[PDB]
Order: sequence, then C-alpha cells, then structure tokens
Amino acid sequence: AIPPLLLRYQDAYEYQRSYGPLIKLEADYDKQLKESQALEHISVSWSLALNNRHLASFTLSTFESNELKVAIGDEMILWYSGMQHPDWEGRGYIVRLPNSFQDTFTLELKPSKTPPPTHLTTGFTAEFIWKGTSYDRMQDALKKFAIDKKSISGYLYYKILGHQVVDISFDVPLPKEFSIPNFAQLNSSQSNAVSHVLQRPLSLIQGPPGTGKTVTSATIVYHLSKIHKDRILVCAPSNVAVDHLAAKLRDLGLKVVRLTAKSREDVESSVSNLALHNLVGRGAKGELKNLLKLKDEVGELSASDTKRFVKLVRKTEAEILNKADVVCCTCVGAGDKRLDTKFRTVLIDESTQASEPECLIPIVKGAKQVILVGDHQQLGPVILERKAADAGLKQSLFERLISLGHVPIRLEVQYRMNPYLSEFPSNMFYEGSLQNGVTIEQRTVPNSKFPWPIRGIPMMFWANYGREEISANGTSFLNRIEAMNCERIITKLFRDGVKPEQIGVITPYEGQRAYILQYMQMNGSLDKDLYIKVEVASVDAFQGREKDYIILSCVRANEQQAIGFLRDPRRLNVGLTRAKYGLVILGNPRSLARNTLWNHLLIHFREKGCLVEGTLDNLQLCTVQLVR
Amino acid sequence: GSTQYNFIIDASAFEKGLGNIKRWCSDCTEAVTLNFYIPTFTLNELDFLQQRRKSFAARESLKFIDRLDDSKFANLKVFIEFPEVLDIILWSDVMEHNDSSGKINIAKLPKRLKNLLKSCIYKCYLEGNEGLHWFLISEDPQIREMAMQCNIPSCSIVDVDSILSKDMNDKSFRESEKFNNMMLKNGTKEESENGREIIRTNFNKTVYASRGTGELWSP
Repeated sequence: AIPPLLLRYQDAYEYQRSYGPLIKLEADYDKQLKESQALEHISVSWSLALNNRHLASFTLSTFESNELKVAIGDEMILWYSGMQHPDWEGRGYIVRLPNSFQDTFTLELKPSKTPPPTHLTTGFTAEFIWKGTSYDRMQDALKKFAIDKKSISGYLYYKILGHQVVDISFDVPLPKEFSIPNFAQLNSSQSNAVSHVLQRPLSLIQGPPGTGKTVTSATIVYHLSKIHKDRILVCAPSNVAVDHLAAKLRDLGLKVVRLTAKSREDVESSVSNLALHNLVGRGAKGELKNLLKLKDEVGELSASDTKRFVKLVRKTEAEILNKADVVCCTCVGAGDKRLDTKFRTVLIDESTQASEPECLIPIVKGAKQVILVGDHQQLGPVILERKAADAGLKQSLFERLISLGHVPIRLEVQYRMNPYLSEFPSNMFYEGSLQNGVTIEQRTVPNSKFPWPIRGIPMMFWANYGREEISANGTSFLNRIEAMNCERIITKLFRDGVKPEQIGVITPYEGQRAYILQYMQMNGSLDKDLYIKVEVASVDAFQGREKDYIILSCVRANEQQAIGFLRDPRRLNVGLTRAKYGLVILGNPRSLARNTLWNHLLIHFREKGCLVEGTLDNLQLCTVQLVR
Repeated sequence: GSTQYNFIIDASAFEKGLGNIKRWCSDCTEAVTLNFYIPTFTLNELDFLQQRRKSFAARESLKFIDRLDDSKFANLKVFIEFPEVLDIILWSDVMEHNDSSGKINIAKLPKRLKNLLKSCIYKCYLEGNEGLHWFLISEDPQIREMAMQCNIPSCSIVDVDSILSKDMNDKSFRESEKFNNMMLKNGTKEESENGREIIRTNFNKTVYASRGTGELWSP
C-alpha cells in the first residue's frame, strides 16, 4: 500500500512515505539479483598483481552490464567446489570492472594462510557481499529531511515540497566580470548562467552536449567561495564527473578536498593529489607520521596503536575538511561519517542521472543555496526494479522541479561537433537554441575520400532493407545486413586514414553488439587487430564521452513496423551528439518512419540530401515515402 | 461547504496530478464544493496515453473518472462532456475571445486543441457558464499559453492544492503563511526585471521550517 508521487506534498513525512518504499524495492531487487548471480558457474584466469597478490579474472554472463551494480573496491567471495581439489573460499575486492573491450571482472584476493588454487580454471562461483550503504544513506536523508528542521533551510524545504511561498533572493555583491582573470573567458551563455545563479537559493542549469558545463560550474563555485567565504560542497552521481569537476576547481586555485570511500582509496585517479587519504598521509607529522610508516612496512598495527591511529587520522581528516574551500564527493559519498558537518552551499552536477533520494543526501546538510546542473534531454538514472521506476523513482529532483515551474538556464554554445551534426539534435531537443562554437572548417578533414552523399556534409542515413533476426539468447535481435554494412563503413574509414580509437559503434541490442564484433573479426577486409580497437557498445557506454566518428546500427526491421525501445528520445539524443567529425546511421526507413521522432530525423536527412541507399561506391537517394 | 470551485480538467492534470486530485475529492469536499467538467479532449488524450504510451497513470485516471461519474458524492459535482456539443459551439465564438496580438496561431492548432478551446469558451463565456466562474486546470505549458491568449483563466494542480489547503486551514497552509510573513518582515521587496515579486534577504540569516509530528515509513 504505497502513496503515489504527488506534485505538492502536505509535509516531509508524506514525501518520505512516497520515496521510502521505492528505495526498498530497488535495494531488494539489487540484492536479489546478486543472490542469483552467486549461482552462475564461472571460469577463472589467474595472474599476479604488482603488490604480489593473486588476481582472479572472470566473466559473468547471466546479467547485462547495467544490471550488476558493482563498484571498484566491493568485497566478494570466490568459491571452489569440485573434484580436482578440496572445497575452498577466498575473499577479495574488485580491482577491474568490465569495459567495452574487456568482458572480465578482476578480484584481488586478500592474503591468507591457505594459498589459492591457481592451477584450476573451472568449478568456481562468485558471491558479491551485500552492504546496502548507498540505499541506507538515501533512507537516512529522507528521514532527516522529514524530522530535522535544521537539515535544510525553510525556503528549500517548501520548494522541495511543492509549496507556494514568496520568492527570495540573496543580498549578495555580484562581481563586475564573471569570467576569471588569467583564465579562458566564458561565452555569454555561460556568463549569463553564473550571473543568474549567484543570488538564488535554488537554480537549475541545463547543459546540452559540448556546451562547457564544467568551466561554468567551476566558475560558479569559485565566485560562491569568494562571496560566502565558506566551504562549498560539490557532487555528482558518478566518480568520473566528480574528478572532472575537482580538477577544474583545483586549476582555478581553490583548495579542493576529494573524498573517496575507504574501499576505493587505492583507485587510480587524475586528482589523486586531492584525495583526503593522500592529504592525511602527505600532510602528516609527529606521531601520525610514525604510525603511517609503521603500518606501511608491517602491514598491520597492534591493538593500542590501532586505537591511537584511528583517533589521529580522524582528527587530521577533520582539520583538512574544515580548512577546504571545496569538498568534492559523489552524492552517496556525501553521506560519509567524515562529512557530518554543515554545508550551506551545494552544487550537484549531472543531477539528472540520479534518483531524487540520491540527490537529497548532500542537500540535507544545512543547505541554504542549491545549484542543480543536468540535462533532462540526455540519459536518466538506472532503476533496475521496474515497479519502482514505474512508480516514479526514475524522475530526478532536477525534473520534478521543472514540473513545479522552475525554468532552467540553458548553456547554448556547443564546441563538440560539426555544425551539420548539431542541427537536428538542436531543433528536436533544445528548441533550436544551440549555436556553434566551432566551425565546419574546424570539424573537417581536407583530403577526405569517404563516400559522403554530399561533400562537406559529414553525415548519412544509409538505408538497408534487411530484416531483424533473433540471437542465441532469444531475448535479443541482430541484423546481419546492417552488421555487414557497418564493416564496410569502418573499412572505408580505415582506408581514408581514420584510426580505430576515433570510431565508435552504438547499438541498442546486445545481439547486434556481439554479432558486429564477431563479424568484423572474421570478415573484416583489413587486419582483424584494427577492428578490435573499434568500440562497439550501447549509448550508456558513450554517455558523457565523444568520438570523432559514430556509427548507429538501428537493427529493427519488421512488417509490423515495431521498433521497441528505439522509440526513446533521450537515447537518440545522446547517440546523435557523441560525434565530432562524422555520423553514419544504418537502418530500415520503412519501419523507423512509423515512429514520429524518427520520421522527423529521416525528413531532416532527406532535406540535406543525406538519406541514401545502394552500394557505398554508387549511392542513390532513398526511395522511401515519408509522410509528416 | 459554501465556497465553490468550478474546473475544466485537462489530460496532463490527471496523468501528473491524479494523487492530488483524489485527495481533493475525499478530504477537501468538507468545507469546499468542487465542480468538475471533463471535456472530450481529456478522455481522448488519456485513452491515447494509456494505449499508445502504456501510461498506467492515464489508465488509473480513466478508471477514477468512471468512479466519479458513478458516485453520488456530497459537495462534488462531475459532468462528462457530450461530444456532440463540439459541433454546436461556433469557432467564431472562440475567435471573439482570442487576443489578435497573441503569438500563437490559434486557427492552425491541431483538431484536439481546437476542440479543447471550444469546451473552455463554452464554460467560461457561453451557455455552459451557469453564472459561475470557471478555471482550466492543466499541467501542459502549451495548453496554458493558448488558454491565456483566449482569456481562459488557467491554473496548475499545485495552484489548486494550495488554494484548497487555505480553505481547509491545514497545518501546511498555516506554517507556509508564517514563513511568508517572516520574509515580508525581514527582507526588502523588489520588482525584478521579469516583473515578479522578489524579496532580498541576508544569506547569513536563515529561517528553518517547523516539521510538526508525523508518521514515517518503516521497512
């Protein structure tokens, strides 16, 4: 018996009663999924880490990459049971996760009196140890929001509840110039965004692809630091986004402290010099300096020295965190025990990629001013439990605030892609507001021999009349003709001097992803080693990233004109905004054209003279009848 | 109750605010009389959302509308539009209330939206008025913009929920009223560039909102 998500809530108790059960549904689903994954029989490849610990690498085939919410540092148990050796168990931590090229997880085993059976390959099962920490913090944030009046200002409390209270602004000295001296100048769109935010208790910034949301966000934080003369909390749902923003803030000359979980202290990072644990280690002196050297060479500490070590580390951690201009951490990481202090100004980047309870975590620490950056036109949060997603857990705080009447300020100058590539995404998803910060000449290849339908327009929709097939799972589709055409495009790019690293292949179906990879290995015209370096993945893998060339394989083609989740406007937007120099779309226009979004795309391509069919060396205009 | 609200409810208001609307019907009909008019646009658009977009909120909204039409509830009147009324309402009657200087090309709007405007003008100014003041409830900015251009007063679900909390005089209204008067007392009123009512406040002086008592969900 769960209350629906409302537009206006009577109080924060009703707010909690709505989001609370949804968090539990997600938590239970995540946990149950890993319980099932613990039953899969796996193969282990053994290796040795530099620190001389054992590494176990393996592939988990039961679930899709997005279904297993596994992070680096997560504890796991690897079990052997079989006829080649007695029963054995081994605890360790995740050191590598699957990527587009490597399908394997890597578990670094904790040292033990009994050595691991490195001579065995099969008979293993892998059980992820359930913590629940992320969901616990979300629940705590909801509860704190409901019962602690000092957790957030009264104005923000009413705004989050959907109440109508008078609008307020801060009596704050605005700077004469928003761009920072000695640094690259903001464009007028970016400058207007910094201007609009500085005196508001709550702001939403929309950052479309390639528009410079990092420099804009870092500049906002820089000014808020000078104005309030107090600590600013900076967050994002992912660790990469946090690191990107922390690096820019450090470059502006701010004292940044990057907080990582105890579990991920050994993770390789671009901002390792900002990590709290590295700041403790380096900035240590006296008794603490000695206890650190001793723990490094001995590997363990005595009972009395451990109690003394913990006390001193906490004291040092607090001193570092207090003297900081900015504290950087993930949204969930904001719930860390070490940050049980007050943060009056909060900026959340990529807030559209988190659920509302996840965003709430950094906001319930005495927040007076909140800036949410995001893009509701790009990918949203990952909600594994369909009932929870259906009930409204997919909606971020950024999107609910829009439904409540908060207009986001949009960054409108893109610097990523060729002007031809930004036209349809701009007109379709950003009300034609996107301007180009790079020219056609800046995004072109002078001596190109690639058979683009019109020279100077680096895009094409290559129609094929193939039909969708079903992969070995029965749960996925593939398109053999589109896979063949994909190889022809790549080989043609290779012949034109384009490198594999410059090319990305996006496909919604795992059947197509596997088939394209295998097909190019066996039937690729050139050396198979070239094709393996071409990234073939779904839009999720490319979210927040870019490639020089992008190939989209639509896969779907049937007499019913059914296209499944190719209907998703957000996925199409992301897939069309990843390329810098060129875009090739492979598909069957006959079935895509029934969808109104895709029909607009085909019409746009036809208006440019880019909707073609036939052989790559003798392309012809596509004959399909498109009707608006 | 003696205060009476007269509303024309669109599809977006149901799909986005069904939980709020259900609360108005069961709780707020104590001291308030609610009078709903459901246009053909709403039924057709909710059926479209349920079938073509697999919207479970639109499916639940249609089921709720049937419950409203079948029940003899006190202080709640519901009238579902007869589709043949759209053929009687003149498009020239809609055009008489349209602002010529308005940015929307009203005559070029799709059939569904032309008929929603006919329903609204019928209630606001024609035979469907009954000497009552009507408001369109919508959660779609395009619908609210075209209604404003044709002098049809419109409001959001949150606008109505706040108004009904004032009439019910619940703790949500009273505590938000204390907060407003606290801002008016400590803070400078200004007319912003947007024309809005803004209150400049000191960042260092903050008001916290009393939470009151309540029940939390527990696993």
